[PDB]
Amino acid sequence: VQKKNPLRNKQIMLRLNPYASTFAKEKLGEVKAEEGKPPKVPASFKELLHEA
Amino acid sequence: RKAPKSDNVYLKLLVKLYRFLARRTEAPFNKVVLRRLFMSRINRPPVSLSRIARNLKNGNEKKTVVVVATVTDDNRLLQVPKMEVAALRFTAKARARIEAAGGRTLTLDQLALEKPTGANTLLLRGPKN
Amino acid sequence: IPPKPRKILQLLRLRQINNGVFVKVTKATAEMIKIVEPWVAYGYPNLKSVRELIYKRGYGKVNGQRIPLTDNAIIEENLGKYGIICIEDLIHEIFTVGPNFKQAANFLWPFKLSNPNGGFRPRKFKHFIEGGDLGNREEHINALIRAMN
Amino acid sequence: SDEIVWQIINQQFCAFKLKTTKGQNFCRNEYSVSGLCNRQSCPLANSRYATVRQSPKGTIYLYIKTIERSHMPSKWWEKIKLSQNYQKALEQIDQRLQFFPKFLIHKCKQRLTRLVQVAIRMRRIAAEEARLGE
RNA sequence: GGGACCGAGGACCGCGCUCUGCAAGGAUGCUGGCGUAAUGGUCACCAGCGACCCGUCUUGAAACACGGACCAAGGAGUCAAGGUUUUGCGCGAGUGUUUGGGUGUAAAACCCGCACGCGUAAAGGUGAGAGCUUCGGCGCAUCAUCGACCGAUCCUGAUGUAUUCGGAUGGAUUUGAGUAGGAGCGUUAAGCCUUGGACCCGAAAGAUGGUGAACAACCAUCUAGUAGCUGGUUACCGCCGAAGUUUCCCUCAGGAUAGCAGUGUCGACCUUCAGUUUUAUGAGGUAAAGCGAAUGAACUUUAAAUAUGUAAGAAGCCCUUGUUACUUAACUGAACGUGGGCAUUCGAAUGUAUCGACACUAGUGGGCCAUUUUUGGUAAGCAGAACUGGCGAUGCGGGAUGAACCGAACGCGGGGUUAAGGUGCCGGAGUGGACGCUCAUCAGACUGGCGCUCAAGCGUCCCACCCAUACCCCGCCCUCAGGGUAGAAACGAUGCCCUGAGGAGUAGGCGGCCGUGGAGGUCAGUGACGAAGCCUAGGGCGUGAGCCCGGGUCGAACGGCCUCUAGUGCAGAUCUUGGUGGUAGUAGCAAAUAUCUAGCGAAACCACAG
RNA sequence: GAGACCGAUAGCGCACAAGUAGAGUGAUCGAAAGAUGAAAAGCACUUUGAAAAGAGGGUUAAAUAGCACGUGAAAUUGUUGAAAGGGAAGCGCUUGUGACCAGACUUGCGCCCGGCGGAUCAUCCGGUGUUCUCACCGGUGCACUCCGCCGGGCUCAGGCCAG
Ligand SMILES: [Zn+2]
Repeated sequence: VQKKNPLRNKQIMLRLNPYASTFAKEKLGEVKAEEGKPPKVPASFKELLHEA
Repeated sequence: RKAPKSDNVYLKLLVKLYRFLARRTEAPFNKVVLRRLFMSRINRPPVSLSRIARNLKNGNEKKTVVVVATVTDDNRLLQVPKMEVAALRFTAKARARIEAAGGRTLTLDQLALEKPTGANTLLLRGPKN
Repeated sequence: IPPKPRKILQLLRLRQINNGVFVKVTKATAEMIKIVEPWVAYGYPNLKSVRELIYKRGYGKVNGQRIPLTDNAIIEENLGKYGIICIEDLIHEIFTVGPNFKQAANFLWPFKLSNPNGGFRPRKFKHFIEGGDLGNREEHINALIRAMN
Repeated sequence: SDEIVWQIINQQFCAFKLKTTKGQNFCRNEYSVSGLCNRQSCPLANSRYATVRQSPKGTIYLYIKTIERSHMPSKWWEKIKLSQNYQKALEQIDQRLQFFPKFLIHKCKQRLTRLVQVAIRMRRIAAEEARLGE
């Protein structure tokens, strides 16, 4: 009788998607990147960028 | 459709009965009978005794003939076979010749009670134009 | 509107203004939408756009009727032969274009979007390259979706 | 021939019919359990019927009509006296109208309730006009 | 976190969840207020915004023109006969009692003896195909194809023949309003056509018979004559809705056919269909690049852009073999008989709320503007072709009025957001921001007026804001469509319940409903304790035509419902009759009854006003 | 003798003085016009004055039915009251002001005691009609049950609008 927005109503989202509770609980939307020292940009790429 | 054009109250009774049947059974026979009950008189031409006698030939002599029209007598037919016919109307000579041959005459409600789904029936239409 | 672009817009289920459809990028469909570029704006959606479009304005075609997708039983009943049993399978099949994209996109009614919050560009009846809104905006369509959904 | 007399009554003419311009038709028949012209409430087009009527003495009766007396217009109704106790009268209606359509049973209980309420209201009104003198 | 708008439904059922009950298939809880007035309504006035005088006719559209002093009553597609289509009904190879007779409670009703009108008379194979099935099959109606018979026609020309008659056998590219298991008769309702006054009103005439005079005229009738051409043609609501073109024939003064809209039947049914893309393909190798490849836009390895035909499997494919009436030297091809396997990519995309055939029925045959391509001319405009889009038949937002053009197409409302266009004031929204230019003795304005000059001008860029009948969410109305509803329902199955989509409209088509006079039935209807009518700065219902009630007047009849019937609905026709006005106590004292002042006293004209 | 006819602008031109009044030399043409009240009981008498007129007064159920006569619309007009206006009025949507009018939910039920009176209560008696097992009378009494009426007590439900 009345369409309820799952993005506004959390119970409707839990009805359609049972994973929403543990998606919010385990913070899979704030996942961090892989750890370790990132390498530096190659000089060739930099000399190609600032060409004539 | 939504209503029959006929003003015959018994025709509307048959229409209600076959609406119920068509709705509550998966039988195409009841739907065809309801469709022909909705149809006009020119679209329901009279079926003669000779046309039924022709169609009652191979293995249909034990079947019940169903005609949603009026069965008329045919003078060309000399011998009337034994036949169980269920129709809207029978002319007096046609009914007398059917019952004199040992056959039987039925209305559509007796057919709907004896054969609610149309098992072993022979649906026959009269000639167009 | 000339009769041939109007035929294209009826073939794409775009018979009203501010109407959205998902189209698999195919060179036949690409030529069709390049034909009706003077009337449409199109681009590449992300996961957020598809998710919020199906969750908020998702309507299915059940016996030719526009039924709101408020339960997974409707999606299972209408798309269970194709493996789509809930709304997440529908979002997965639309976003990652799977084998049954014809039936998943045809099951969805065309999205009746609102006017954008914030308006269009100052001259929207001009190509996106020339500072308008028509034609291909690519990923920028997400912003338009975020204004119209 | 309940259906045929119903078609004749409903679609052609009935002397007990009050047609209003406000979306409802009424039944002027005294034995109608609800004063409305519809298929279930017709006292004529239903061969088995039941109603509840109040005598001028104040005694309320249940009237039952069967098909086997339908050719006997002077013997159409059997009259059964209902108790002054409201619950016992409700059980009497339940006992006598066993295996009847549920519409007739429901409308009979409603009519008995309304008749008892009207009797109580009449007693209170008569007391008030006796006190006031207007 | 702050704000606005909304609360549809009404026992339970379902999906769920943070599970002793919850924000999970639509608002409850608490407090306060309400009768010397909560809340409405009517009239008058003021105020903000909006708004060309109605009907007819012509034009592509306007513009002109016609009619309109006012009110009451009247006022125009009717009735017959004959055809034709469709709905209902009775009987049915038959049907029709009503010329007439008998009978009667007497123009009613009831009965029918012989005729007569119209109609009827004088079953084959194969393949699809609704339906049924004992799962093996049987197969309606109808269609296609192969056959059968007949009136009659073309030869071959039997036994026979009265000796000049006949047609047996085998052959034909034969026909038919032919057969192949009858459909008609009567009646009712609606529509159309022909003729009668013929939807209503409107000539010059002509004829017949009379009346007068005095150098043809008038009267009555035929006659409601007729031809064109005008004017007019009477309640509401809902649904669907155009064309102003192809072809043919012949009068000029035009019809027929098809097209656009609609109805019924049959066949399938998302099979199939498509103003569409893609693939191959047609006319443009048209542009381009290269010719350190050849050759010479006509050069080309490659190849645009741009539009437009054809095909995309089951109604299909391929190949092999016989026949034929055909064809060619010849299965050289064509048709009729062959065989095989492919129904789990059955052979691109996307859409599919469907399409084809048959039959029947109204309104229409203007032109104009713009675009694309093409040809020719002029001092320049311009002229000839095809094309779609619109107007006629369209309201709304902008556009300085209009129109064109831009946006966007319309049920009644609330909220939100925009399009085109705008944000100095009129005028809702920025005297917003960055960079430059311009002082014009009537600058310029993506100016209308006021007015503006480090703009309120011009060019670009950025941000916020304003509002359409447009979009989104909710409510409500109607229509259409889908679904449910019987050992019956808690509502007339012509009822009820659930769900979705849609809503412009002239000519025109269909349906529903309101009102008037009279008739049959009914309401055991209202009424001299007051019917009908009329008046009414009262109360309600309906979207509406309308309907119901109150107050006053009044004095004899009247109303609802179901059917029947019609002289049945008015704003107009230089409409008819009656009544009444401005002009106007004016012009003038005139037929009837040279000024000032008593008494008397019009007419033209009149949509409303300058 | 009748009618699914017309009902005084209709129906014959004529419901009444109707082929009349009237027009034309003539042949001919040709209207308009019905309704007091049941009964004239048709307004006596007093008083203005020269009127087809008033004021008192009377008849009548009624005279705002008075031979202008049943009812008495609109156009148009006069008196009184209120409001507005002088380079058009009139209309659509929306508030406001003044005047007038209406008057919101028709505003109830259930329990617990005490008294009283009836009954469908009494396996009480008698009678009547019946669909023959259901109704209706007459007479008895309050052990039980059920209804009412009166005096106290309590709970609940209630229409609309705001926060
Ligand atoms: Zn009834």
